[PDB]
This record gives sequence, C-alpha cells and structure tokens, in this order.
Amino acid sequence: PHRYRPGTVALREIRRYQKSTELLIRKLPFQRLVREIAQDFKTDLRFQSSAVMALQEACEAYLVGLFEDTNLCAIHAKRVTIMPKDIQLARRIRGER
Amino acid sequence: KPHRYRPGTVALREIRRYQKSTELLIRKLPFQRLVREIAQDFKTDLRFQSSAVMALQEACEAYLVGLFEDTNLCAIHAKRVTIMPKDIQLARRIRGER
Amino acid sequence: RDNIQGITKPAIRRLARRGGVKRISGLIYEETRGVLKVFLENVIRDAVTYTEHAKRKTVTAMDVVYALKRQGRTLYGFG
Amino acid sequence: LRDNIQGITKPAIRRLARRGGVKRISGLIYEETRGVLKVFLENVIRDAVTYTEHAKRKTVTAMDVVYALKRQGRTLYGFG
Amino acid sequence: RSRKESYSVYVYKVLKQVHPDTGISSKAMGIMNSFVNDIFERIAGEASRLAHYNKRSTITSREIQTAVRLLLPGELAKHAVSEGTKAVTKYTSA
Amino acid sequence: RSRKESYSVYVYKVLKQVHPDTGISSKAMGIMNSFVNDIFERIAGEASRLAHYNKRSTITSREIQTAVRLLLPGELAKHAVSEGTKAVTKYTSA
Amino acid sequence: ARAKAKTRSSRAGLQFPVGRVHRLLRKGNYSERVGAGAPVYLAAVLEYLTAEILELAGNAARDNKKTRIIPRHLQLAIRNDEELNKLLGRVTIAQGGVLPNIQAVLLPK
Amino acid sequence: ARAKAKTRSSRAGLQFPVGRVHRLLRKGNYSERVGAGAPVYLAAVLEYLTAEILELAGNAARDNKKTRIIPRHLQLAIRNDEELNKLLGRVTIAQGGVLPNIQAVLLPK
DNA sequence: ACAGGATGTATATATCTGACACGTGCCTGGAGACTAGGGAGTAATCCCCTTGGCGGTTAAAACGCGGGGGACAGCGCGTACGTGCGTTTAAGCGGTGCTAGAGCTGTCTACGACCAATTGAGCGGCCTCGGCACCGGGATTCTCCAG
DNA sequence: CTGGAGAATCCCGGTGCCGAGGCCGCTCAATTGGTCGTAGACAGCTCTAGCACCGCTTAAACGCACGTACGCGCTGTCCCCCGCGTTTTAACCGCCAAGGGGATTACTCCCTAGTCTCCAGGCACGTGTCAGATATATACATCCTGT
Repeated sequence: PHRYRPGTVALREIRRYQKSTELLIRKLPFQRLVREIAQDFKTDLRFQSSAVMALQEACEAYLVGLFEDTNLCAIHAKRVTIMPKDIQLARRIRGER
Repeated sequence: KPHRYRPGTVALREIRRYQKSTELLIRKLPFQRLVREIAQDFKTDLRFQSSAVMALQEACEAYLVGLFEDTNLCAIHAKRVTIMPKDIQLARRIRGER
Repeated sequence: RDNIQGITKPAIRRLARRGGVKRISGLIYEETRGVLKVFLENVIRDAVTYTEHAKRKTVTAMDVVYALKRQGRTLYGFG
Repeated sequence: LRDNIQGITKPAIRRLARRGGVKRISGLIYEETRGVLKVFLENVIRDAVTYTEHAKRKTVTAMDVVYALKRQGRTLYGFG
Repeated sequence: RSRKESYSVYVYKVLKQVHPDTGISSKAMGIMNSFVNDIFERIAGEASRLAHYNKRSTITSREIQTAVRLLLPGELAKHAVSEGTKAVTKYTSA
Repeated sequence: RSRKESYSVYVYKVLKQVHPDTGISSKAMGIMNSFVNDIFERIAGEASRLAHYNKRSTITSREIQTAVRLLLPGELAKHAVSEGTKAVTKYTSA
Repeated sequence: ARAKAKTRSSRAGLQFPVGRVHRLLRKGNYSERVGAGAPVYLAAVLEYLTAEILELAGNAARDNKKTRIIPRHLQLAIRNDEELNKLLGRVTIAQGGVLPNIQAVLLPK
Repeated sequence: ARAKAKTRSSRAGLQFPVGRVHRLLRKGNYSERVGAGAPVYLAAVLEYLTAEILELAGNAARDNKKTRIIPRHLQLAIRNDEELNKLLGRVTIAQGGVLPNIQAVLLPK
C-alpha cells in the first residue's frame, strides 16, 4: 500500500494551520474547563459567550507563542523533537517561572 | 616547582567572589566617555550630572549580569559549559528583544 | 474535574503545528496542559475580581480584556 | 568622541559574566557584548535626552535616567 | 437604547481616502476601534506624566510631541510629528 | 532652600517597631523611598482605572481593596487587606 | 444669526474628530487643564497610524483577491511591517492567526 | 479654643501619614474626588509592605553581624522571599548585587 | 540522478445566503460668543555643580607562553513517535423555553470638595561619637601532586 | 584512592574617620468646624441573553500496529580557552578654578475653564444586494518507490 515517510504529513500540517485562523481547541471542552477553574473563586458564576471566546483567543495565542519559543530551544540543542526540557527553559527565560 | 591550579578552579572562586560583593565591575572613566559619545547622536554639548552617569552605570551591569544568567542556562541546555555567541542570540530572542 | 483532559492530544498537537513544531515527545501533553491551567488561573482570578468589584454575577467580555491588559497581554477584538 | 566601546575591556566583560555564574567563556562573546550593551545604551540615553529637552535644560539629570528606565520596564531604585 | 460611541465612522473615512474600492468587516472594525483606543491612552497616559514631572498642569501640543517621540518607534515617530505640527499650523491659521 | 518631602521619617518609625536596635544607611533609605513611591503609584494607578471602568468618579477604600487584590501576590495580599480594613474600622470609630 | 458652525476637525483638515478627543482628554483624568492645540495634535497622530495600517491591510486584501479587510489582513499588515510590529509586539489580534514560517532545519533535504 | 489637633494617622493607629497620602491622591490626577477612608486604607497597606521588608532586611543584617541595613540586605531580603520576589521581579536595586547560585553542572565531581 | 503513479492541492465555474453599505429620522454633544481668573512665559539674579586641568601611585589591563579540558564530528544501537486504518466517542447544530441578572430610571441622602483661621509636624542645618572600614597577624580550610 | 605541601580565605584585634542619629528653629501644610451641591446609594422595572434540554449527524478523538528516523551514548582528535608571569597603560586620586546653567522670585498677560444657547453631526434602525462561502470538477504540482 501507499505510505508517506515520517515528516511529510507533519510539514503539511505546519503549512495548513499557519494559513488558517480557526480555534484549534474544541469549544465545549474548553467551556467546561473555564467553568471549573472559575468555581474555586466564586460559586455559580455566569459567563458571556464573548467572555469565553475572549479567553480562548488568548490561551491559543499564548500557547502558539510558547511553542515558537520552545521550538528554538530544541533546535539550539541540535534536536528537532520538542521535549519538556525545552518548555521549562522558555518559561524561565521569559520570567514566568 | 612551578605551581598551577587546574583550569576551572579559580574560575569558581571568582564566581563566589563577585556574587558576594556589590562593586561596579566596569571601570568608571571609560564608561563615562562612552555615555557622552553615544549621547552626541541626539544633542550636541549636553552636560551630565554625576549621578546620572552612575544611574546609567548601575542599570547596564544589571542588564548584563541578568543576561549572562539567561545565556548560561542556554549553554547548559545545549549540553556544554562554554557560552558561545549563539546563546546570547537565543536568550535575547526568547525574551523579546530581537 | 476531568475537564483538563478535554484539551486532547490532537488539540495540543495541532496548536504545536501552528507554532512550527515538527515532532512532539509524548511527555509534552501532560506538560502543556499544566502550563495552560496556570495561565487560566491567573487570567480568571483577575477577571472574576472585576465582577466582584462591579457587584455583577456574570463575567463580561471586558473583564477578560481588562485582566489580560494588566498582564501585558492586550487583546484586540472584544472591546 | 570616538572609539570608546573598547573601554569596556575583555576582563570587564569577564567579571560581569562571573557575577552571572558563568564558568567558561568563548572568545567571540566579547564582540557581541560590546554590541548588546551599545544597543541598550542607545535606547535609554535616547529617551533620557528626550526628557531633558522637553524641560529645556542642557543637563541630563538623574531623574531623567530613572524615568527613561521606567518606561522600558526596568525600574531602578536608589536615585529618586 | 443608550448611545455608545466608537471610531467606526472615522476609520471608514480614512479607508476611502487610501483604498477607495476596499471594504472592511465588522470584526476588523472592532479591532481598529481597539487600536485607536489603545494608542490614545498610551499617548495621553505618557503626556499626563510629562506634565506632572515638570510640575505643569496643562497638556499642550508640546507634551504630545514628546509623548509621540517616546512611544512611537523610529521613522514611524518621524512622520507622525510631521503630520501633527502640520495640523496645528493649519488650525491656528484658520 | 526649597523643602522637599520624603518618607524617611515614617520608614524610620516602622523600623524601630520591628528591629529597635537596628539602623539604616542613607542609600538604603533612598531605596525605601523609591519603594513606597512605586507601590503608591501602582495602587493609585490601578484604583484610578477601577473607578473609570465602572463609570464612578470617587476612589473609595473599596477601589483600594480591589487594587490590592490585583497587584499584591498570594498571601501578601491577604495580610494587606486585613491590615487595611482594620485601619479603616479604627478610623471610623474614633 | 452668528455664523455657520465649523467643526474643529475641518479647521485642521482632519477626519478624526477634534471635539471628541478634546472631551476624552478633559474627562479622562490626565491633567487639570488641556491646551487648545492638544486635541488637534493628537487627532492627527491617530489619523496617521490608522492610515498607515489600512494602507498595508488594504494591500494584503488585494493580494488575497478580496475587497473586504478581515482581521487576517490586519495581522499580516502589522507583523510584516517592522515598525508596526514593534509598536504592537505585545498585542493579540483576534482571528488573526500567525505568519507562515517553517524553521529551515525542519525542511527536508 | 476648639480642640487639640489630632493627626488622622493617629485616629487609625498608623505611622505612615494619612494627610500626605490624601493630598497625593487628590493632586495626582487619579479621580475627580477621593473618599475619606481611601488614604486610611492606602497608608496601612504601604506600612505593612515596608514592615514586611524591614523585618526581612533586618534579619539579613544580623546574619552578616551588622547593625545598619545597607542595600545588600534589601536585595537579599527581597530575592529570598517568594512573594516579594514576584512583586519586585522587574525592579533593579542599586548596589544590591545578586544571590549566590552556581549551577550544579559547573561544580566539579 | 530519473521516470511513472498516486495522493494531496490550486484553478475555475455555479449557486445562495446574509452582512456590509447606505439611507433616514431624531437627539445630544459640539460649537459659538463671552467673561474672568490664574497658569506660565519672560526677565533678572545667585550660586551650586559641572567641566577642565595637572601631577603622582599603583592597580588593572595587555601580552604571551604552555597544555589540558572540552567542543564537536562520527558512529551504532534501540526506543518511540509518526503514518494509517478501524472503531467508538461527543462535539456541533438547531430548536425550544425558562428566568436570572444587566441595565435603566428616578428618587433622596449622606458624603466630599471648598473655605478660612490656626498650629504643630516635618524639614533643613548643625554637630557628636560609635559603627565600621582597613591594616597586621596567625590560623583554618581546601586544592592538588605524588605515594 | 591517600597524605603532606602550599595557596587562599578566615577569624581576630587594634587605630582612625565619617556618616548616622539626634538635636533645635520655624515655616507651611495638615487640622478643625461649618455649608453647599451632587455623586452614589437604593427601589422598581424591563427584557436581554445566559443556562438547560433533547435529538440527530458526522467530524474528530481514540486505540492498535508497524517500522523508521531520531535521541543518546561512546569515542577520538584538535584547538581553544584558562592560569600565570611580566610588562605596560591609564584609571584613580586629590587639588585648583572658572563659569554655565539650574533653581529660584517677581510681574504681567493671555489662554483656558466656565456658561448659555443653538443645531448639525453621528448613532440606532431598517433594508436590499453583492462579496463570498460552498460545491463540484478539473489540471497541476509533489512526494516516493523503483530505477
């Protein structure tokens, strides 16, 4: 049968999701996370629909900005694979940890 | 017999030496000629207070010592102990300066 | 609980694709959803203390936007 | 004034690197640190002179430096 | 039925002087409203400190020249001062 | 011969209630003056926005409880509100 | 019977309002009093910066063969220009996406 | 013949001034008007944070066997406490130095 | 290097929907003209502080010679992550309904700006003596070569 | 690995010098005691939109497998950096001295707040059509085995 060698579907997905503007986390399991991170500050809080979509445009902008920084840490160590050494380095240099 | 410490050991005792003090590590007169050389690109015949040059003094070593902390962890992450000028360029791009 | 698991392995993997990531080690998917929830615990606890100050019970869209701006993460498109 | 960036000598960059815990230093680190620091001084003095001539005085005061560092997000205590 | 203000009238006039056969979305107009509000409070926030540092009580155009030179980078500050002094010069002549 | 204000009188009173046999330098007092001025303008700067966001014109103690809870981290904000409400409670009783 | 009312934005030849910006300065708690040339100066700086973005965002829309500027074209306009990228380096634009760059180590050869 | 003047800092039992903080709020361009409990609340928060640092800086001075707090002891007080380090994480203290830490890879074994 | 096949991907045409662009009517925020009080611009003066210069001391910088530890290229071995297929799994839609809380209006009351006359807290200057900085000296710790 | 050698930091103790601390005028900013108007509290009411539900479709997550390319360890070689001695340079010090410009105090005038009145610019609301999203089928470009 036909078979792509490993590294060619991964590059067309980098080309795919850098062309779009969609939200990459599903909508409903992200609303259920927000509603339980906010339940230990006040009980029975309510949310606008544009207040949860404001949190998701910010969390995906934070993580995509983190994975650009964590990719330059793996290239710097002569790898191409990300591993959580690289995340923990990029968190430290930006003053987050 | 001529006595020599191994390469590395007086490097550690003057990491301990300057992390214990507060002295200004750049010599003061060549730094003051540098500030006045850079400042001529914006206005001619400027004057400086003595404490305005010493405020630029204190700010620049704090920027560099904080940068040499960040560039050291970029070199240990790449599995070496020598900082190379590709490590400064990584530390200055993750923070958002370049 | 069990809601942090809803940010799935292919959802993190395609956020990594927008950042340019070629291949992912398997111990990242429990790493980033720990990084994500630390981020939301800082934005929401400033969002919901804007609702208490305004004596509201709902979290408006401006309360997320004002909470993000004071973390240096300003957002355009919601007010 | 001219050729003052080499007043920041090779043992002065080394003593700055060892307050930051650096054990071994490559020889090409010195020409970049002359350039990294010169970029940083060209941004603080550029703002500090802007605060002086707004107030119409020929002397760059210490408060002009403290204000110019504060608007870059590097607040300095000890000068006012 | 409250009346709320935006800059969407004025952004759409500047767009028709630059690209007269180009439109804009609603979501892209809400971003251009967020842009103008943000740059307003940066410049008015910095000019508020320049007047306070020199113990003045008036924000003039000279506290806004300096706040433009502090905030806007490089050549983008150089054209914005040229666009600013020209509007004040035309205003005092009329 | 102008008279310039600092917090050096008040820092030296708090030091003698915490460490009554300990002094301070002049350079360390100029840092504690820079600390109090900085934390003042963070809290008064955040309370200025809380009053503006809710379309109020008064900064009360309730806009300073919220600005303390926003700015000070963790347990350091929890003792500072306890120290704040107790001073307002003692003030209204006297 | 006085005169026809001329806007202050037409005395300076501007499109952004001078009278609204003058009110927002005087009611925004910035100073005790506001000069008369201060909203004229500020409404011209705000008009230049929107004219700078809408020129670049209008170019990115015709390169994608569209006649309406969506927030993708505002993202591409700002992150490609080097001066607007530094003015707006800490700013997230909603529904803007990123710019396509693959690191050259990852490309196969 | 009215009454002896009592300071507002003594009505609340504080050492930081309430009357000075009330003036700096009302002349600092923060709002149109300032509540009466607002400088009382703010001068108590400022007094707690200086009492928190001078307690930790006084401990670092007796650990170095000195009786005067120099700016080294203020640096050691802030960067060792975890809550003051995050409040003051973007702040340079002049003549403060750093904290001694060598990375464990660099130590010889 | 090279040709064919196969699987994604750009090009082009057709159609529908709904969101932009526009028009219209009303309201309230901006502009007109005016008045008066204080902010700030201008002038004069004073003296702090900044620049410039000079000579003696010596610390720190520059140079240079060994040589050894570490960077770095190369290799091989074995996990582990990518690709793909089949099978569950709930997300997404849309439709319906309920109502909690946002938002608005219209009271009035307590709170804060404002004023003025009064006084004590805080500030600048002026001294004194003790913390502490440094120099001399002997002792403890610690690195490293040979055993 | 197991001890003497030698270098460096350490703890001690004594002598001088100055910066902290505590003092004393005196000026001015905080205080006290009233008064006046409006900001914000509280009540009532509207109706938006947030939460909850069920059902059906199917896109997307899940699980399993296979094999390949990557991470990682080991090894070896060269050369670059570190430690140290010698010589050179200029930072550092203290002192001398002119004068530029910061930091005041007066004085006046003109610019901005404030006010009343008039009115058009810009907001909300409809309303229809064209940009564009979606489908469907191409040619085209690209990866990959076998060559």
